[PDB]
Amino acid sequence: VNIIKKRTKPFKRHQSDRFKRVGESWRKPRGIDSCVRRRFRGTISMPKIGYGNNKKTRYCMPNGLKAFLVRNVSDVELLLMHNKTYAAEIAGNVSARKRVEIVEKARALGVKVTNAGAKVRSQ
Amino acid sequence: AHVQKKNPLKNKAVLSRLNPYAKAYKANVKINSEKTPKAAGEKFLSVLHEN
Amino acid sequence: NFKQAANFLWPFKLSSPLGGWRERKFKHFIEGGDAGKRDEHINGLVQKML
Amino acid sequence: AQGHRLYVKAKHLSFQRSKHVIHPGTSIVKIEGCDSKEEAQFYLGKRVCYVYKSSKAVRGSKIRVIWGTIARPHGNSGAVRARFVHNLPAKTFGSSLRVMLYPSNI
Amino acid sequence: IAKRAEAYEAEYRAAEREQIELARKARAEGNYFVPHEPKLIFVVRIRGIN
Amino acid sequence: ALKEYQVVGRKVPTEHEPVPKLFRMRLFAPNESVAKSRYWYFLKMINKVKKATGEIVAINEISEPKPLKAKVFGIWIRYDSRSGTHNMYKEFRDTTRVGAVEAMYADMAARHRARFRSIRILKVVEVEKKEDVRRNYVKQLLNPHLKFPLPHRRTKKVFAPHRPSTF
Amino acid sequence: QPAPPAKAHFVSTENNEPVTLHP
Amino acid sequence: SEFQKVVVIDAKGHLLGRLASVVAKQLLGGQKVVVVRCEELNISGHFFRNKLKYLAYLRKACRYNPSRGAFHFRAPSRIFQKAVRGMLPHKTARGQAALEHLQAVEGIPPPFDKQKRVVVPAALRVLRLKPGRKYCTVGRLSSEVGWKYNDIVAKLEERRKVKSAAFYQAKLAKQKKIASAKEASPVNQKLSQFGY
RNA sequence: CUCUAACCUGGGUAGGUCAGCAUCAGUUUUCGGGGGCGGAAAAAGAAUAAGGGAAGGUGGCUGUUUAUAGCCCUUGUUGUAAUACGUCCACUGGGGACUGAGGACUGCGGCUUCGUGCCAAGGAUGCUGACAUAAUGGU
RNA sequence: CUGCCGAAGUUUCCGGAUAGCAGAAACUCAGAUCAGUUUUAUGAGUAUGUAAAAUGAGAGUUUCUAGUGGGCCAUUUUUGGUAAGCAGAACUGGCGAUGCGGGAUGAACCGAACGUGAGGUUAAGGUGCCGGAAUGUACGCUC
RNA sequence: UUGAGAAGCUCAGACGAGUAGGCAGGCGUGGAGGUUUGUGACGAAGCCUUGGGCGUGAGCCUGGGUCGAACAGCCUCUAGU
RNA sequence: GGGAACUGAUGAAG
Repeated sequence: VNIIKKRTKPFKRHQSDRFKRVGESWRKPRGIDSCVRRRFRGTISMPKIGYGNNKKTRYCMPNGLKAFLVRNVSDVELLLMHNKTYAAEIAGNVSARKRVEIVEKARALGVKVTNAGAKVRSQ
Repeated sequence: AHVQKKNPLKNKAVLSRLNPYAKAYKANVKINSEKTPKAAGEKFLSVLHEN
Repeated sequence: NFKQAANFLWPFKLSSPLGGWRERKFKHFIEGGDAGKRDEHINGLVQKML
Repeated sequence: AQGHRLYVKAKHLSFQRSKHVIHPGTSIVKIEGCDSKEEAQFYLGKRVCYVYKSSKAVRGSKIRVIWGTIARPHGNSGAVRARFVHNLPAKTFGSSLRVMLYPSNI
Repeated sequence: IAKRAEAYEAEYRAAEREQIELARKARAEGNYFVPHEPKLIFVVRIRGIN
Repeated sequence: ALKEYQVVGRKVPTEHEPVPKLFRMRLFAPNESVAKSRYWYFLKMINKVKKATGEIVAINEISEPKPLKAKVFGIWIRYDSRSGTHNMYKEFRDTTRVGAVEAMYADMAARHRARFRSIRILKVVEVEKKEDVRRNYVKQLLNPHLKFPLPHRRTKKVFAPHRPSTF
Repeated sequence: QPAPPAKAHFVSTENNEPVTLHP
Repeated sequence: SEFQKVVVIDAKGHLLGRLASVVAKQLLGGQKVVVVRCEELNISGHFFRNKLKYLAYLRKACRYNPSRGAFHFRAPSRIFQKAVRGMLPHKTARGQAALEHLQAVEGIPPPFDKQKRVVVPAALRVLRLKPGRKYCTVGRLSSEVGWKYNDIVAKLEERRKVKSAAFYQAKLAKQKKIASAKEASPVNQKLSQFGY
């Protein structure tokens, strides 16, 4: 099944572009005076359950394999029977040596490691 | 069961599934010929063309 | 059994009539428009929505 | 240059719109010589384009192109309603298109 | 089902045939003829819920 | 368009009245559902037989027997004004009784701005003699030596190359 | 139970000829 | 049926508010319109009809620094250029880019004397107006409000006609030679059966 | 002996994206084609026999009655008429547009060809073509 | 942060009540138990109320518990009224809680009540340009 | 036919504004017990980013730069959240 | 007989 997104532009809290105190993460407005709350046309949209994505092609990367944080060499082993539905995303704090051994074994399991190239310059 | 709503007017297979009469209809039967007679009474034509 | 059969069918949810309605809709049918009885002309209305 | 031009000259007219709401996913196209919504049934389905000329050159040339087709007639004056793979930019109102004669059925 | 359908389909004609016949008599005679009235009606809404 | 309908009807017979009388009307109606609605309108104001009492027996169309022959129609109109008082007699020259009353409505819609229900047509008679036509302009399109140039000539595709002839 | 509406019938005009009125 | 890169619309005999609407759409269509003999346009209504409709427009100026008020232009060209200025969204970026495709001039300058002059059959006076009506001529009107260049253009246009007339007889004498040479080619008369 | 397996020797064979085109299914829109059935068993009209009438009076002589033009009205007849209008076909040719959800078989059906199988029948498959110093996709 | 249900804004007595509207459980009945409804019948001086037909729809009981007795208008009677408005009583709705197409922008006007999208079709209103759509067809008007 | 986290799986319909209010599921922050044969000087936390990814959203995961000693996921408890 | 930015002085630039 080809992956699809009902929306691609994230939601952006109202007037979080003008003021630097107001952050961009979404916060539903609380006043009935609001133009946005009454949903006047022309104002920005809102997070609703309508924009929920397909319950089967959810959590999937655009390739089709879902992600999976592998933080050591025995976390990629579980992905042995799931190499065509999961991509072994290595965690960020893993050292640049313990990383180069996950790659050499995930490659045997045919698992896509998404960022195997970090800290690893090849010769 | 019934994943698509097929249309028995525009599909010629589901129509036969629902209606086991489509193998004999003859929608246009020639019930008349050249010899059709006029049936227009005089007193009706008088009250027709009155005024 | 017409009562026991009219309760079987759902209300017939139709579309808007291809070709539109008449000009101004909500006056009685006998002065143009379309409301109230249409007699045989409800036939030529369903040959638009359907 | 009269031994060429296997298309029909056209002009992109406007987006689909109401008075206040415009619908840039479907365009309005005015074909030359098409002056009736019954004479527009000949250009239904043809593959139209929009050829222009960018400054920076890629792949040995400069001309780029946006393809698309024609879906509906539109009104009583022989315009049509097209649909492009990329929606046409709004700064191309009153430009010129090409209505290529294929897929030809005549 | 077809045995019921053959009965119904010929009957729709056999009642449409007679109102062809029963008006061809009176109009050629000078008699008048009210018809078998509508007993079914079909109601289609025109205004929303507002 | 218009279509002239012959309508007859009566009331429900009772034991007191075993045979109701039959009343014929020659009126005009774009379809038949407005004929059998206008029919109960005229008959209620004149014979006082309400819609909750009477019934309808026969509707037929009257096609014009001679649509290819030119004619002149004298038209008797009872017009319901803003004071509700107008009897009107007007002449129209055309081929068909269907076509006359359309023109009758149109002129009556211009000079006197009459609506549908503001008009109750009274009688339509094909007037025939030349000495009874009481209008000057209708009379002049009926002399054997008539003639005129074409009026309202105008003989898409904008940007004409040369000047129109307009002759 | 409701009183049913009216089916069809002839109505002869030998003793009752339809007269023509005017509005 | 014209998508010329440039069209020249000779304006004698046209109406103002109907040509200014035909032109206003072709400007937004992408063409490049030149309207020559703008001085001999027509307007429905008699001579004083638009005259007080424009003498009223002269009474309308700002009441702050009256050199910042409305600029009531008097030329016959700018009378019609005003007419194609409210017909376009001239407050957007597509209006003020359309207006520079229109060149409205009076008389006929020599850069457009030697070119084709199409007319609009949907805005003409002899068609759209009832015979025996009241009509006023703009260039004859705007002279009475301040356009002081009437006697020069009427003199100038008279010289162009007789020169163009001299051009025409040489052109008329040209095809009379080919009128003979067309039938003199014998192939025309036995192979006219392809319609031609 | 069996098995897997390095090398040499040979034959056939994507997923990724984007373009087509075909037979389909769903929704839909726009052109038609054919024939039934209805009304005054449409009215006309045409052709052809009667009679009547006249004119906005033709030839003839302002006045008259088809003559050196014709017109209207009534009936007969060609008629056992056409068309139009209103419908109906489980009648038929095309043209465009968007969609392809679901995932062995279960079922309703139709053709068969008497074993079956096939099928437009409980949601799309097939035949090709461009591409990785890349076509699309983003920010 | 998201989702689901969602009012009253008037009483009735005495700020406290009861009822109502919205709710939670328990427990009733698949029936004629109902119904901002229409018929027929009885009466009553076209209207009035009463009972058993049509039409739809599953109804009912209490227990324990929040919010709410503001108003702005539009509807028709209406008596007191007059230079001229108007003043007041009652009914019905909207809005209060409601975004959207028109009405050039406007809450009281016309349509329409909303998840995210694609494709079609319409309402209101429109088709000369701004502005998407006939400088269409028809007939009469007007200087 | 394996789709038994029966707190799962699966089939079909209708529905979707929402004020006071009522109900439910989740996101994140500091500490506590248990757990990950947990991550870390081959660079933990933080910080910046015209990089990529997920979720309707609160949020989370990650590439590059900076930097220099600690830190996180899961199930519960707790609040100066 | 009645009603109730404005003007100076420089200035770049197709």
